[PDB]
Amino acid sequence: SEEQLNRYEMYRRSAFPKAAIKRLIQSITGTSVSQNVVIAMSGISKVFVGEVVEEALDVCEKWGEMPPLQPKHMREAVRRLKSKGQIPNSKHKKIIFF
Amino acid sequence: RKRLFSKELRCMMYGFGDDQNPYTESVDILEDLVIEFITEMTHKAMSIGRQGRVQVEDIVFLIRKDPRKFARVKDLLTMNEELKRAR
Amino acid sequence: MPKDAQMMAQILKDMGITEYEPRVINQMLEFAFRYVTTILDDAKIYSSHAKKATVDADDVRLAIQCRADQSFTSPPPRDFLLDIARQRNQTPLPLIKPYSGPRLPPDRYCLTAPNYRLKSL
Amino acid sequence: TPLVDFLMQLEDYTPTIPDAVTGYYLNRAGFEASDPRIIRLISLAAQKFISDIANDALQHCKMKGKDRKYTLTMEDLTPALSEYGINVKKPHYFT
Amino acid sequence: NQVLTKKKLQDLVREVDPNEQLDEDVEEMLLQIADDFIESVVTAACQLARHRKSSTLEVKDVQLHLERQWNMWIPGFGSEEIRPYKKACTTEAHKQRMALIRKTTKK
Amino acid sequence: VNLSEESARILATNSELVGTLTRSCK
Repeated sequence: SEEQLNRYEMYRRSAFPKAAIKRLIQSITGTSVSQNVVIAMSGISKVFVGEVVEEALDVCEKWGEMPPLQPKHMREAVRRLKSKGQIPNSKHKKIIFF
Repeated sequence: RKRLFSKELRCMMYGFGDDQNPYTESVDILEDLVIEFITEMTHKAMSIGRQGRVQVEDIVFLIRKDPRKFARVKDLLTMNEELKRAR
Repeated sequence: MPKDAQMMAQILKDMGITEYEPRVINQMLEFAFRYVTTILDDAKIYSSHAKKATVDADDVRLAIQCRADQSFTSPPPRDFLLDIARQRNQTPLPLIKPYSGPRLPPDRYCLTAPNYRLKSL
Repeated sequence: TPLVDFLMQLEDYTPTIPDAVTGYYLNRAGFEASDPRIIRLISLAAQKFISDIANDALQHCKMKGKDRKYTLTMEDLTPALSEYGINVKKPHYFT
Repeated sequence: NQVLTKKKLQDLVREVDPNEQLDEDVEEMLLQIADDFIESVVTAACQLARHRKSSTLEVKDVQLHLERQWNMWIPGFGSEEIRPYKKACTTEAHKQRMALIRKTTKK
Repeated sequence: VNLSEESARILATNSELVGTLTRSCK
């Protein structure tokens, strides 16, 4: 239609800027990264945003609300993703044997 | 901290079905989630492989388990190589 | 025998342990290495949270006390088991019906159930 | 039923862990396994877990670069176990 | 002076499965679990605040207790930029004692 | 020179269509 073609345009053309993530990663490493790191790390974070919004619209469709996304559907989105191990936290030393 | 992903993330939520005009608080939650994800991946990458260096190989091992993200990384790298060859 | 395995036999001898397996001393040194490197794990997280340079003694003192609730949780204290009992010990004992056959709880607390299995087709 | 479909697929796979070994560790856990397909599913799940830990260890070993024979040293197994809920901490150099 | 009021709890069950009821015992136990969680988190955060030689409970130390113990990252608050991650401060005494394990093993 | 000016035109239309009014929520 005429909205699906505009939505497909924003699904492909949108990206995080490489001039800021290279500034963001290098503040964590200390020295330097490469261009093929920033190209991949800018691409995984678009999949991760698409992992949340496609699942936060499943929270909103499950409850009785409309397309505008309140933060109620967004804290619930991170809760359901973390219970399936999708959201990694490297500060919680987990233990499976008890 | 200011918001470094305020205008970029509003195009992306529209790209996955949200609205043309999302809420500022929802955009803020998404920006915080993206920063936390990038930080976690960078620490694990520094630990795995060459200590103190984050490489594409380390990032690929880290994302190997999740199918959607692994496929995207492989496609982007292959397309980048192809574009360099075309140039 | 290092000086901390020579001291681990002294600790078990000071208890009522005179006859132990020789594998025990190798086990009680792995537990004692895992404990101090978990306290000093948390004592480095708390030194950076207060934004100091080294690991002081007040960081290790907090790291000891803030993991005595999850890593080494205790059996319930004597002041709590007395209060739980002395309200349970005040309701009277009920009487018994004369002929009830097998005396059992209600069916949602017992293990009597039809207990199905798959048709091996 | 996903579990039933998986059992139908299993009607061919034979696990490395034998049924007497698995059928004993369910006896210490609290039941005598009557149906010999439940034993097979549990054994296959355990085999998958061990295989995943070992393969992650092999991947760390291959990444360090030595390319002839891969030894399952503790330096490759200890980071590979921490991705699951196994946190070993072995000492060295007892003073 | 109660924090949960048995209507916010009922909507928390209605958002999961709308044809589901709780019993009085389950409702009371869930309220008790919520109260216990609040108390533990607050005490630990207050101990971390006392450690920072401060007298104000910020959000930076309710973060560190939920992440390390309860595996909870509450997204929509934001932190300061994390400092460059120090990887290995291995000391000289470990660099020379571990260089004796290999000296006996291969030589 | 063609790659340098055309890169910012994919993002310039990403500030005219999406996100016209800024909202909020209680």
